[PDB]
Formats: sequence, structure tokens, C-alpha cells
Amino acid sequence: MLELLLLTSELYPDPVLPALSLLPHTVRTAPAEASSLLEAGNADAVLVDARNDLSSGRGLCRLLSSTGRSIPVLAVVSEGGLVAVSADWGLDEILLLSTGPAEIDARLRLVVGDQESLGKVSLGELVIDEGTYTARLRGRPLDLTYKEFELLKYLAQHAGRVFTRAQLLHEVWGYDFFGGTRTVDVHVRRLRAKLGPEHEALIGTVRNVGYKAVRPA
Amino acid sequence: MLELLLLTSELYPDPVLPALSLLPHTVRTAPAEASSLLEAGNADAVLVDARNDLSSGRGLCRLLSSTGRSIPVLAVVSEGGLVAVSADWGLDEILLLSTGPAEIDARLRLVVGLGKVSLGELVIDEGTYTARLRGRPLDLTYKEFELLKYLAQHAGRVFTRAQLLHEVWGYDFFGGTRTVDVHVRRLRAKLGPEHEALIGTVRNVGYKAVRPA
Amino acid sequence: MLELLLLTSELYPDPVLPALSLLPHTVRTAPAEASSLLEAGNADAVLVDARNDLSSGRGLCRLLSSTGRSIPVLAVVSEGGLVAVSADWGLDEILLLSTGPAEIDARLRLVVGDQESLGKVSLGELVIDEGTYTARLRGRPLDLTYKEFELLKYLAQHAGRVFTRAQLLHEVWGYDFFGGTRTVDVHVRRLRAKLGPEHEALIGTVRNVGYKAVRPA
Amino acid sequence: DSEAVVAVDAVSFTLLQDQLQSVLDTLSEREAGVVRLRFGLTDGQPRTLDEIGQVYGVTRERIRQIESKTMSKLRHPSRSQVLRDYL
Repeated sequence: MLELLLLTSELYPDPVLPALSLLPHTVRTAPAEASSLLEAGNADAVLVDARNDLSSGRGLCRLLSSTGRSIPVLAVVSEGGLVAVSADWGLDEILLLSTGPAEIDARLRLVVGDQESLGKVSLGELVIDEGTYTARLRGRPLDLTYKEFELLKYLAQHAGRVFTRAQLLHEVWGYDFFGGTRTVDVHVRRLRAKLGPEHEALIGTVRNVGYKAVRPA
Repeated sequence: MLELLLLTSELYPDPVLPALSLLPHTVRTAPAEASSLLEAGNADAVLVDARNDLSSGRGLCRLLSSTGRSIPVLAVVSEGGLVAVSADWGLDEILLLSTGPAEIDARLRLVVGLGKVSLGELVIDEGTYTARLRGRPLDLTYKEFELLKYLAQHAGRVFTRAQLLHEVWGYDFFGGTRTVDVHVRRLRAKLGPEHEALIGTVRNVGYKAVRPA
Repeated sequence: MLELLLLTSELYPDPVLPALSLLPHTVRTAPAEASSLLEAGNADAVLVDARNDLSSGRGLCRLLSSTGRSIPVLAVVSEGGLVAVSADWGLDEILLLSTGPAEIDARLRLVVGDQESLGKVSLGELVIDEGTYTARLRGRPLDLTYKEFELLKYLAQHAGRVFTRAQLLHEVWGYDFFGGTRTVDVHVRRLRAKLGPEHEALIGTVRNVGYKAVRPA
Repeated sequence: DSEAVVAVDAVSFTLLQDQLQSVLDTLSEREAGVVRLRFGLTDGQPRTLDEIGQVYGVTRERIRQIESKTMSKLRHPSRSQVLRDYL
């Protein structure tokens, strides 16, 4: 779910903060220098190995907690280095190396929960902003119908995925109108009326079975 | 963090499992069928009632099993019924009514916190519906991909068209169509002269996917 | 049933798992150290105690779950430390201290791998796997026609039963070609060849009745 | 006397034979006739699919197709639930 960067003099997320490996979160590694601050990106927390370097660790906190770094900044420290951790660090939270899995889970939901979007996916031109319930395809918005917008994303987030209309029936109609699924074909028209040839091929047809979504290249 | 589903006719989680009240993990209940797969949505755990009825729970776990990709499937029994608990149910854990709150919570965290494998010289991508063999490009459309995947997934399991209609097709079954023949020939031709011997025909019964080598 | 090496610096397994003496499992015991990693050998499953040392218990379960250790690993923990244990320790199953003996047997069977062989028919040295459709003899593939195999499996699956030609026609040559009994002998003549005399004892013939199979000693 | 009619079988045999009509007729009549001679129930001779071509004017492979069309749709439990009591 959430992306983390681990600033460290070590090579793996296991010795620095082991309970991130006890989590299904994704943690990348980096050296403990300022250029690794250019490696954060669209992450949600950045965790400095300050378990040995307390002065240089707090310096990396001060460069991380500067003016416009909206990713909430973290350090991992020993228990005899927590006495150095104060308001002059500029940290958001603190995490011991002995911290549990669900403990780091709740601390991450307190420090996270820069407003990283949840359901904002971008399939090339197809920029499906489900936070706004709008999909941009080649810039101009898609003024599909209410249930047309749903179908497009269900084909999009299942890129390359072929299904029979019955399976599509469960993800568009659900438990309603089981027979006479033809309108999906008409609804493909309602999709292509607002897509055009630039991406009219992005919805691949599958004769006798259904359709499919094509990944642009 | 999770929703738990109990396939039970007890209509209540605490007579089935007392500890489930002390955990804030919320539980929905459905009667003991396989059809209650339509009942579950974003629930990361589903449990099968097997406390009073053992073989019914074994059959419902058999129907609820590892197909894709897979959801955590649990089943609860008594202590003397622990002998029929085996791997053939389709499980990742076993629970009892004597299981506690921290015990249930930790086993749930074990199952939720694995990866499909598809190698025959033949890249298989269960979600991607992509195929490769002796080269990146091996165009597999839907009907032949799951088809071939079923064969490669069941390498050597002699398959007959009757067996494919209920798996590769839905199906009606619109059986006895010979469309497997043209489908397999495409699979034979598209896969090229090499790896064309994996999908071999065993007469009077159909085909089997010879393993490599 | 299982040769089990317990990882405890305590000498006895009964403070560790009190129900474990109640089963015929042979519990070798070795100190809670890395050097016990060399003493794995033919141990069915390894028992790592993390009832008390959860940090070094995590270390030992990581040690027994390294790149080439297929021996399944059990973390044996307290109830207030089960929530510290998850799939990060390289595990498939864990055991509490109040785990029952039938519960120990069940979870040990489940952590080892029950696993019954498919339609694997076995008649003396001739073992048939109808799945792959091989009536291999002592491991070498055997080459029958479509009918001989089904002829053979029927007798193989009904060894000892005295069948008749008229009887066997139905379940081998279906409902068709209803005449011409001697198709059996011409086929039997090939069966008795491609079986080899070393195991024609399996194939029995009684005059005036037909053919059968006999289980060898 | 080993040759005694259980007389539950006989009544139940009639019930088997009648559920057979009730199930076949609820199926298509072409298929009902196909099986009535394929198994040769109403007659003495079960038939092969190339005899059926004369009586039904179609290729034997098409009766191979129809045999599954019978069985699988039969293999919908609706037909099976009412017939599984017959054993």
C-alpha cells in the first residue's frame, strides 16, 4: 500500500528496522546522504538509520524536515539515542528498532493517516482519477454516462484482461439484469463515442466472448 | 483491518467462536454453502463451519479452495475432529473453538501477511493472460491461454474435451465441438516446432501436456 | 512420527512444550544457538523457542528459513507475543504453549505437508498411474495400445476376479462390435508379451472362463 | 427362491422408467429420440452415431456434439437433484 524510503548505512530493510519486513509495506533502501533525499518521490515516509549516526542523523532529519518536503519524515534510533530525540530534531514520529509489526502499523497510520492519492491511477493517456471520479484520456475529460465511467475503469484497471460479459455483469451490474447482456456492447459504443480512434483500440474486442483492455505502448 | 465470513447456520459468531467478540475484527455470517462466495466482498478472511458437521466442512473447504488467488480460507473443528483436518481441505491454518483472541488474530495476520508459479519453458501470467515460449512473443488469446495453462498447469494429466468444457469453457456445455482440435492445432502451430511435443495427443481420450524435458 | 530438533538452551522439552511428551515424536534437544543449524540433518521439523527471547527467536527462525533450508520451522511463543510473530520469520505455522496433543499432531502434519497419491494404481511391480496413463513397470514407461491399458487397468483394478470374455467385452470394448470373442486372445497374446514373462504371474488364465490378475507376494 | 421380485424394484423400476420420460421430454425431443435408440432402451439395440445419420439426417460427429449437449445440461443439478434419489 504505502511506499517507504530507508536512509541507511546498511543494505537491506532487515537490520535497520526489521518490522517493516514484518509488514506488507514496500520499503526501498538508500545511503545516508543528502542526495538520497532526491530518491523519495511519491512515497509516504522516509526513515533515517540514525541508530549509529546521531549528529549526522539529526542533520539528515534537518535536511528532511525543511520547508517543502511534504512526505512525513522519520528516524529509527536505539533506546540510548532516544534521549537525543527531541523537538530540535524536527521529526514527525520516532520508531525503535525493537518495535512490533502492528505497532509500526499503527504508528504509520498516525504519521501518514503529502496527501498521496488512493485511487488515482494513470494508464498512459487514461488518467483515471477515482478520487474525483473523472478519467482524463489525452487530456480532455471523458463525459461518459454514470455507469459508462465505471465500465471503462473496470476494463482499465484490468488491462489486458479478457472476461465474459457475465463476469463483467458482476463488476458492472452485479446482482441485476443477468440475461440480455447485449447493452454492454451498446455501452462499448457509449465508451467509443467519447474515446475516438486515438484510444478506440485501447478496448480490444473478443469475438464470441467479450472484450479486453489494451496497454498503450 | 479484516472482515471475517462464517459459512454457518448458527446465525451468530459467539456460539461458533467466543473469542471473535473480544477482537474488533468484524464478522458477517452466511449459511453453509459454497454459493456464499457471492456473499463475500472485500472480506479478507472466510471461515467454514465444521464444528458439528465435519465432512460438510471438508467439502465446503474443498469447494472454497486455492483456485485464485487465493483468499484466506479457514475452518473450525473440535478437538476429536482434528484427525480429519488435513492439507486436502485447502487450508493455510486450522482453528478450534478453544482458540483465543490473540491466537485467532495472530493466525489471521499470518495468512494475510504465496506467489503463483508458471514455468514450462513457458511463461504463464495468471493475471496478465500473457504467454511466452522460446521467445518473448507467444500470442495467447483467452481461449487458448487458460486452455494451455490448464494443460501446463496439469502437465501430463491426460485431458479430454469433456474435461475442458467445464474448465476451459464455462460451459453450456457446447461440447463435442472439435474446437479443441483447431484450438490445439493453433497451440501446436503458434508454439512452433519446438515445445510442440509438450502438448501431445493420447488417442481416444484426448491430450496431455508432456513436461520438459 | 517426526524427528524433531528443539532449539532450547534448557535441557528438557517439557517446560517448552508440555504436551510434546504425550506423543511418540522423538524430540532431540539442542541449545538455542546458531551452531544447532549444523545439527539439522534429517530432522523433520525444527522447534525454535521464542516464548521468552523474541528477538533471538526471530533470528533463529530466520536462520532456519534461509536460502537452502527446506526443514519447516516452528516459532514456539507466548500468547502475548503471538502478535509479534508473523510470516516474516520464514514460517508456515507456529505452536503455543497450551497447544494440545491432538492439536500438536494436526499442526505438525499440516506444517510438514494427507497428500494421498492420486489414481496411482499398484499391482506388484506393475504400478499404474492412470493420470499420466502409464502402467510403468519398476519405473520404466510401458507402451500399450489404448485398449490394452484399459483392459489392463480393469484387471489391475480387479485383480483376482475371474472375468469372462463376454463380460470383459462390455467394459473394454464398450457397447459395440458385440461379437468376436477372440479379440481378447489376440490382445491377451500381446499383453502377455509386452508384460514380459517376469510378471506374467500377474496374468492368470483359467480354462473355459478367461483371464484375471493375481497380486504377487 | 433367488428369482423373487423385490416388488419395490419393480414399482421403483416403473418410476425410474417414468422419470426417464418426464426428464427426456422436458429435454428436446430430437435428443430424447437420439438416446432412446443410442442406448436402445425402447428397442433392443443401442445404436452408433452413423446409424443415427439415416434416421436423423446429420453427421455422426453432430451426434457426438449432441451427446454432450444432453449430458452437460443434464449435468446441471436440476435434472440430477430429482434423479439422484433413484439409487
